Amino acid sequence: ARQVTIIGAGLAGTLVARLLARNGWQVNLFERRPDPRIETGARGRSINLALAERGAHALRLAGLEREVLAEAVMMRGRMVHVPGTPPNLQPYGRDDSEVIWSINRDRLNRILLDGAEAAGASIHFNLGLDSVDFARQRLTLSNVSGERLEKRFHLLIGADGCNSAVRQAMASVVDLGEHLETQPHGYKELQITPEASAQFNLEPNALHIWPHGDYMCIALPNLDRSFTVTLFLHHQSPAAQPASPSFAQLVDGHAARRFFQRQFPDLSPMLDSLEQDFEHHPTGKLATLRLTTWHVGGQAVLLGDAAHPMVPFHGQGMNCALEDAVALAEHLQSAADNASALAAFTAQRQPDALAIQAMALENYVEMSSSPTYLLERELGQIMAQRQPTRFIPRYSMVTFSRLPYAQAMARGQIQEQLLKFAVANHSDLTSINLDAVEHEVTRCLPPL
Ligand SMILES: Cc1cc2nc3c(=O)[nH]c(=O)nc-3n(C[C@H](O)[C@H](O)[C@H](O)COP(=O)(O)OP(=O)(O)OC[C@H]3O[C@@H](n4cnc5c(N)ncnc54)[C@H](O)[C@@H]3O)c2cc1C
Ligand SMILES: [Cl-]
Repeated sequence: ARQVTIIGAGLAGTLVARLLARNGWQVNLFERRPDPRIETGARGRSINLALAERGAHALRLAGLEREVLAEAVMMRGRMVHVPGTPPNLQPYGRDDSEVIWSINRDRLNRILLDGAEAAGASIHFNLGLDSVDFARQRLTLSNVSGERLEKRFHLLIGADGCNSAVRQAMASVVDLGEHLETQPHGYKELQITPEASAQFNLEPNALHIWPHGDYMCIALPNLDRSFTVTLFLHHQSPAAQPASPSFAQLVDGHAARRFFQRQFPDLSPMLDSLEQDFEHHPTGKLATLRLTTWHVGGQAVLLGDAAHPMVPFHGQGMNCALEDAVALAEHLQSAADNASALAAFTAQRQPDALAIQAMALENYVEMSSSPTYLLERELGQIMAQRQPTRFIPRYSMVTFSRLPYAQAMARGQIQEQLLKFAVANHSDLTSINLDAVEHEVTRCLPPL
């Protein structure tokens, strides 16, 4: 039986552990944090995420989709809150087949942990990877106190998140060709109680957005009708605009309250613990990191956030990591040797990871901030009705299909240019020749 060591019992790490163990691999998984299934007196984490077709299909192959969706809230559409006008639901698709699921992160992690152990994997908690000696095939782990433990390894999988210790150890034996692009936005997690959401009639089966240009708020529902709110705001005010809002200008919780009362007046009354949450929850950091190399021969490989950190403006990070886990287990199972598998996995997944990283950065302007946009959207809806197998909106290709990310991006660019050109010198749809646009659709877009 083939042997494998995995670092990180997160979302990608636990899924890949189950897929390999059920195929007869001898699997050992190491996690820095304690086992979350061991109940303590401490408060549970209220963090949630948007699960789409890519992530759901990966769970379906693993035999875990039913268990996960049993505790997921259906999001049928987007609820945009702009002051003055009441919110109106913008449905994602034709029916409840085209939806996104809101799931508690800790609940998903516990289901995955149970799944990896049921398949035969051994999980070791309270052990963080410190360093790797590739030539001697040994690694060093330690608990929070710093007490060290050495282990021999054969194949190493880096599923240890955006600040990966496996990636740091690899950078010493190979040039990874790393390119980091910092993000000016920070984030803060806040809460809406079940009592407050019900009092203010906040729709439970939708994803909520409070757009405000350079900054914004999003809210995802929980099973108990509570909501997890995320504020996206610049860490620092720029030199060009010194008076602009930023985290630096929000010295305490009282400062945060006055800011919300002024910029988000319909959201502020729903945030009862705004002051406490602002001061106790730390500000998170965002970035895009691109690597030319994801592996070291047949010895080590990276996947998920360890391989491709991305901005969270498309809700596809977890979805991508689960898709990576399926591809890695498939390559390792059927290759001539581990070196061949790691090279082929890297070649297949790298162009897709670059495509989703670029699409996530582009999606920020869509969520946070036109007469020309509405005409393009109207013509795009008609083209999708005439040719539903050729004209599929980019958001729909990413979120509701398994088309490779690079293909979704390429087809999306063809459609965006087709719509832009068609409306360019026209006041309204009555002056636009619909059959001529349809001809461009059939000429430039093959059926799927
Ligand atoms: C604000 C925000 C919102 C998001 N919303 C969404 C969303 O709606 N939909 C979506 O698809 N994605 C979303 N994402 C992205 C998503 O959270 C991540 O992409 C995903 O968790 C990555 O999975 P992973 O397994 O690669 O890493 P992780 O889930 O981060 O797991 C890494 C694991 O490794 C462990 N670890 C770290 N270092 C070590 C070490 N040295 N030794 C041992 N163990 C270690 C960690 O404790 C952790 O358990 C969001 C991200 C952010 C920041
Ligand atoms: Cl994301």
